[PDB]
Amino acid sequence: SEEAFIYEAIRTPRGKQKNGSLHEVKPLSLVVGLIDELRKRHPDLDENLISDVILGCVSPVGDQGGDIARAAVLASGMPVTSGGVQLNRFCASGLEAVNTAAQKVRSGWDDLVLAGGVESMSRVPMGSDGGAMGLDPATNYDVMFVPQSIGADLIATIEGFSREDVDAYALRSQQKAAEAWSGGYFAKSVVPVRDQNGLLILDHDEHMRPDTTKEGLAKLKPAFEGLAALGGFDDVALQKYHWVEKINHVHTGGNSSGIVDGAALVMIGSAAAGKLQGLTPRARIVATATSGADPVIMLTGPTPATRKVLDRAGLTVDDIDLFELNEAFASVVLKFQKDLNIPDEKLNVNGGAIAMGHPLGATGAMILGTMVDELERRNARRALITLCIGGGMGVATIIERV
Amino acid sequence: SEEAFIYEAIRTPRGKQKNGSLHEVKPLSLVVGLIDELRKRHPDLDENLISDVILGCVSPVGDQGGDIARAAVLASGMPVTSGGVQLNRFCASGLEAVNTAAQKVRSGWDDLVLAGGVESMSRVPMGSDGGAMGLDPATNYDVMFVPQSIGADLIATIEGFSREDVDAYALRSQQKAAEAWSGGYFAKSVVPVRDQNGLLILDHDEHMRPDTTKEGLAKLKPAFEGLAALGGFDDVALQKYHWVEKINHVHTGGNSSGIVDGAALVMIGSAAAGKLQGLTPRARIVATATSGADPVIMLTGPTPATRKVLDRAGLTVDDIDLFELNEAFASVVLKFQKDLNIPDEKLNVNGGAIAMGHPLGATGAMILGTMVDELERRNARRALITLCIGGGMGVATIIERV
Amino acid sequence: GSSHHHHSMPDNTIQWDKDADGIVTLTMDDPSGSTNVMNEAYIESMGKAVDRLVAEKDSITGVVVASAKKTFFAGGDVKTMIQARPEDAGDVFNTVETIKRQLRTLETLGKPVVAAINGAALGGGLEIALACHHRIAADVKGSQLGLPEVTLGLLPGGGGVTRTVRMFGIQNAFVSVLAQGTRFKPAKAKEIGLVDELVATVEELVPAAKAWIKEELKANPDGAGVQPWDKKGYKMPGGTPSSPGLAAILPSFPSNLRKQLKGAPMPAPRAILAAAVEGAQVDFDTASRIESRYFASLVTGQVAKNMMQAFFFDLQAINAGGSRPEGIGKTPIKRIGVLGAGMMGAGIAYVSAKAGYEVVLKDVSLEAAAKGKGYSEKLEAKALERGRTTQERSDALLARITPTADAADFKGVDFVIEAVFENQELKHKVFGEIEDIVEPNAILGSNTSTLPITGLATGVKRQEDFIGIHFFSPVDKMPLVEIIKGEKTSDEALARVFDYTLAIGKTPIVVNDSRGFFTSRVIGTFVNEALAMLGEGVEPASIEQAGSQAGYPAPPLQLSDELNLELMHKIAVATRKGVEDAGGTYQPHPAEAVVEKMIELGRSGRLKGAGFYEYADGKRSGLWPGLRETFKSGSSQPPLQDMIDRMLFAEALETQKCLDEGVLTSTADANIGSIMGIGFPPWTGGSAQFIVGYSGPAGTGKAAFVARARELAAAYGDRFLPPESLLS
Ligand SMILES: O=C(O)c1cnn(Cc2ccccc2)c1
Ligand SMILES: O=C(O)c1cnn(Cc2ccccc2)c1
Ligand SMILES: O=C(O)c1cnn(Cc2ccccc2)c1
Ligand SMILES: O=C(O)c1cnn(Cc2ccccc2)c1
Ligand SMILES: O=C(O)c1cnn(Cc2ccccc2)c1
Ligand SMILES: O=C(O)c1cnn(Cc2ccccc2)c1
Ligand SMILES: O=C(O)c1cnn(Cc2ccccc2)c1
Repeated sequence: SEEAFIYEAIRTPRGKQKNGSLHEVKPLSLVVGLIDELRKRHPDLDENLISDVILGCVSPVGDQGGDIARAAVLASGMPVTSGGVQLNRFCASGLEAVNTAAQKVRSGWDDLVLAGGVESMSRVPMGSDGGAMGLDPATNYDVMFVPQSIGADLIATIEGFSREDVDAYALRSQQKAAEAWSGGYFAKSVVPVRDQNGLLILDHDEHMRPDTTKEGLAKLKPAFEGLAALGGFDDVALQKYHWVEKINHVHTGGNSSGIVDGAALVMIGSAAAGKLQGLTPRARIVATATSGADPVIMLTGPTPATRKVLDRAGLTVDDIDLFELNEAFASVVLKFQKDLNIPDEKLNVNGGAIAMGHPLGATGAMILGTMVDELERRNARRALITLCIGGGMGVATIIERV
Repeated sequence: SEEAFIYEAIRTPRGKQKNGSLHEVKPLSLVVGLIDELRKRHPDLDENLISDVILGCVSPVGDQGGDIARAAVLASGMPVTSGGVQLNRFCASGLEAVNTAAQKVRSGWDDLVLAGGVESMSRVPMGSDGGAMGLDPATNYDVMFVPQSIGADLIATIEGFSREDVDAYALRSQQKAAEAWSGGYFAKSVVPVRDQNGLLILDHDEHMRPDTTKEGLAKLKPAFEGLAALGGFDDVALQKYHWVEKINHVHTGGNSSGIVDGAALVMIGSAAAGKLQGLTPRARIVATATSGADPVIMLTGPTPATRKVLDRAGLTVDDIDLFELNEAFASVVLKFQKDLNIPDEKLNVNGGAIAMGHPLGATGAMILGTMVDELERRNARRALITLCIGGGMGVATIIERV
Repeated sequence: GSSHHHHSMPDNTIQWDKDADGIVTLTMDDPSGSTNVMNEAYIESMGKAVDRLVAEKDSITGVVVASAKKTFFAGGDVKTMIQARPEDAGDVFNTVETIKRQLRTLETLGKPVVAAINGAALGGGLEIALACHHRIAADVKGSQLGLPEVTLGLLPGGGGVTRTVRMFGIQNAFVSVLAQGTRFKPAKAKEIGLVDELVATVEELVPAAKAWIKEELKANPDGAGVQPWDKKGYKMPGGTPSSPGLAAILPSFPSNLRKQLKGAPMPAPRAILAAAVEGAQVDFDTASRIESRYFASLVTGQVAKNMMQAFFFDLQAINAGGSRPEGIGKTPIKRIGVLGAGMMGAGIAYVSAKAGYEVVLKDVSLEAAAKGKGYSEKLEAKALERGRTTQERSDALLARITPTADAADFKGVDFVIEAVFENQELKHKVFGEIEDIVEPNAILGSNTSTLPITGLATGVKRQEDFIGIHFFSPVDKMPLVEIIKGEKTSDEALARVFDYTLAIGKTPIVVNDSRGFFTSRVIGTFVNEALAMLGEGVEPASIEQAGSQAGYPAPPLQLSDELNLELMHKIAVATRKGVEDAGGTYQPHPAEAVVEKMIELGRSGRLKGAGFYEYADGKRSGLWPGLRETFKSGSSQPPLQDMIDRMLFAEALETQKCLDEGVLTSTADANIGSIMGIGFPPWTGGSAQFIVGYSGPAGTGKAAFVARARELAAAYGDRFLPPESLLS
């Protein structure tokens, strides 16, 4: 019934893992800063109309525990009636928060909702929350748990992606991120992080290496950090993918997503809510879909979710102007492009997480806001946003410029 | 747009905190046991039509980390396309999961959803996840954080509820829970927990004290375990509620909700999803609402949330046959009853969390399933379900028997 | 449950003695056997003793747990555990819960309890000792300590998992103690902390135990009788699962376990790891009850019954002479003469020497027979440096062997074992020049793998004493001997070879003369099914994965490279001629075409240097890339479970044929012969036990096996049709 519109979409710059500028900043402060930016852009908005704040967060412990969405409501001085709920759907948590917000608006029982995500991976590392799929032996053994990087190496092995193929995509991601920054494509949506005194902490994506060359990417060593360096996971993967004899380990730190800190916020509402508060809609949520694929390969969820959201919207690949898929690993994007025959010039046109980083809970909201801006900048019509997820899940969203 | 119907609603028995029967049971197993019970009741249901599994969990840590909803999908052998997302909105997480499931169905973008919650408080105690409001002294200092128990004592002080008043409600809750169990009201919704060999572990709510007396409740000491036992929280509360001179500490372990382990599951779908699978609808979700109130008193959120859902559904208090409010504290229920003039015979008619326990993330779905059964048993029509929440939040839902 | 008792009660097992100092000595002495065993009698006996320890608590100062047998305590009641049905899960659970309540009460009595370990303490025996506060072991020869329950498909359910995890942490307890059932000598047991102190003789045990009790009471009054995990401040070695250091590596424990088992369907190691980690998350008593539930699931499962049937009942029916002829006395063996230098002939000489027999190694020349004795020589050149030198015994062993190159040195031989090239004319000859120089009662044994024993017998005058004696390389490590009766082989000759097999510490099976015997014939169907799948276009990687995940020690294509494909071609040609000679016709197996395609490509195995795998510097280094183009790999993609079942069912059906044709006379020989001879997966209990123990979608039992075999027959061929003997 009610249509869901995007009125604002902003994000912080992404701070890097080691000696990063955002390490001293509580993840709660990253969200409050974006709330203050929304207030700056609409100082007469009646925040009592905002009925919920929905934040994705993959490691909701420590600084990110205790429903950080409600903490952001209280700490920012928003009305006590504004709710606040944390959710976790691994890498797609940020987009799931936006989709849940859009569905609350469509249901007619909510009018104006804040949605996004926050992840301070330098302060709350991945896995800090534990979990059963990894730590409980009986179920770990049964589901054949394998780290993401090994599934991505398996994809490259099965599809025939060489080390040079994944490094070529990584170079292209670095170049398009540098061109987008230098061209001013991100000037309106990246909100610099500042301290309690107004001093600048960070105003750009620290993880980027614009001078990346193909020769530098070739010198990098295959991934060996954390769980993957531990033994057995190659054999577990090949016990299920039994027709593959040996896994070609092509992924490194240079063609995999960066570990970064960041947050993102999206304001979603009905037409009546926007008319009432004098808000101009930037885009419309056309359709959403959740699906999945094999959790041992773990990164092939994007393809069924993308087909499902195209079918639900009555669209085909040719009707989409921009495709935005999170760059968790280079082979995941190359597989996605190969399966759906995505033209090269439509895919991740402003660079991706390989160059700028993948702040787990916030990434989905970040790349959605990226597409809202690039549609408006190109005067293009439709964009499709999707992410691969741990556990073999997939989430996809289609937006239409307004 | 589309109507959302409840097709099944089950729960585990609630095991007690000290020497409880469920202490040896992984919270993941509590959820899997309920999924298997749904399979027994509908062996021919095509599980590929289930697009998501939404679980509330307030302490998503350790045994409850790593998106337990996805773990439940994979461990139970459900299709990998069935998603799985964890969310946290404190005490309303179980009801929020059901509401999000209903709103996903109403948006037309999902068809059949499992919703519920899980909390093993004997294995993962409250606060195990940390919290951005208790580990950020700047935030704590500004929001004037106060434990829920002091807010409940403050409600008793402001409203004139005596120790005998709140103890009289606690006795009433023990009696009605005992009558419900004796009358077989719960025989078909409480699913006994069993081990991997089929051996019984628990088949009743072992926190109940059916032989409670008014004299026994009078002997208990005011609550002085946890954060409240520490210093300063009375003074913080009265710095805001400055017209109150002294707080009357009336709440004990006998008139407050119990610490228990448990899980609950609800199957929610559209009418088309039910027809296609041969499912009988049991109730319709009429409306939901999310509001809140002052976070220092922290437990008066259910009052505007109930008015908001009544106004949204175009109904009044007279139209509701059964009121179900979570018995976090006795004074919270007495204020809700006084503020809205609720008849006694309509309020928490089968007992509540004082007698049977309050397993945080699952409670919202437990008392929802309780009202579905009692509406069918009484042949009544409308029930309203609401819960108070930490941080001063409120959630409410109206269902109609079908 | 809240009692130390579970259910003409059984007879008492424990003797009670309270000395003047208040120290109670519990001596375990089951009158119904030579070994204390965790049976109903023990449970009722320990229940009475523990009841008394609590009732008389005010006059008791300490406890000593001792044994009057040669061993301390070893094993459980397998007769009972093998009968436990899934409907008996409650009874199994109640039993181990009762056993652990007794041990827990003993452990929390408020006074020190010492275990006086005089001999072997295995399984439930070590679990008794772990419930004590101090362990003293006598460092006597033959004593072992360990928890070998996993080797029977069970787990240490009497507290062994919970207590060793509390003592050593999750990683050390699982890897070194629980997952493989490792047995430790008393010296090594003290080093790793399983035992606290050692004494030289068994007579010092109880005095040393009572002395330690006296000193513990004087020097540690508050901590006397308090285990480390019952004190405030207990820290688990290596941390708990919620500890950040252990949480980082914990997700890799199941994957490393899958890597070691290669995906085989053995449920016991998975259950041990689950019980260990889950138990480390909760208090001791809760951890103990979790252990009981995983124990019950193993006992009431089928794999544990397979392994108990094979490694307990079947192996002891064989060692008790089930296949040995009845009513035949023993005959001494004075000199043994081996007719061949080589990997077989040399290994036979060593195993005969170590048993206490003099051996004469004959060959075509003494410079070649010296190379034969060089094999036992290098075997001793290894045993010496590993700290396992029998010194004069080893030199006497090598001195026992005596190369020669002339028949004159076989003078006093009354037991001949030939090991020469497979050629009747050669064999018929090499027995002729030796037949008259040996003793009049000598046994003429042949170690052939193809030629018929009845046909080889015609080359000698005493055909009643000609017999097949089939060894497996390496002879020093392979524990099976396949004895083959010729048509004219006498029962006396069979009984004497049977006794010789036991004397050299190996396991005999008795096979009647038939093409392929039992081991070579059954393993052929395993290899041929794999080669068939390769010729059908199945991916080579899937075939090797199916072999490993089925539980075989070597995947079948790797095994084909080591059996040599040319030798497989010869067995095919010989089987042809013989079938054609007797008037029959030979339906060629599809594997023969795969064998021929590899030979004409110059890829015939590991010795050739190129087979299904590539070989560099002798080691195996990946599948041959040209394999997929040669056989159109990928054109056929059956489910992995179909490939697994095709290999197991082919061997199980060929085993049933051998039993129906009288090639074998007992399923014990079939099971042990398949497990120990050709490497049939131990989780099955043997190629014959696999039929009664099959479990899958169709169910469990012989009927489920029949249904699955028919399902395989429809999809892949009538060689999977079950025989009449398996049908109702
Ligand atoms: O209630 C307790 O447990 C407690 C412990 N220390 N204090 C005093 C304190 C005040 C301000 C900052 C730090 C400590 C109170
Ligand atoms: O830990 C061991 O190895 C063990 C062996 N037997 N038992 C006792 C037992 C006997 C029969 C049925 C259930 C349990 C424990
Ligand atoms: O294999 C060996 O010789 C060995 C020696 N020490 N460890 C570590 C260990 C510690 C505690 C309990 C078991 C093992 C293994
Ligand atoms: O990843 C590690 O750090 C590691 C250390 N030891 N292991 C071997 C092991 C296998 C199975 C169960 C427990 C331990 C793995
Ligand atoms: O049954 C076997 O073959 C087997 C082999 N290893 N294990 C246990 C183990 C696992 C991981 C690391 C060390 C030991 C059991
Ligand atoms: O005999 C039994 O009780 C049994 C139970 N499960 N399985 C198969 C299995 C083996 C290893 C790991 C996972 C499953 C056999
Ligand atoms: O095709 C057959 O009939 C067949 C029988 N055994 N084999 C393999 C084998 C090779 C060398 C020695 C022993 C066995 C193949």
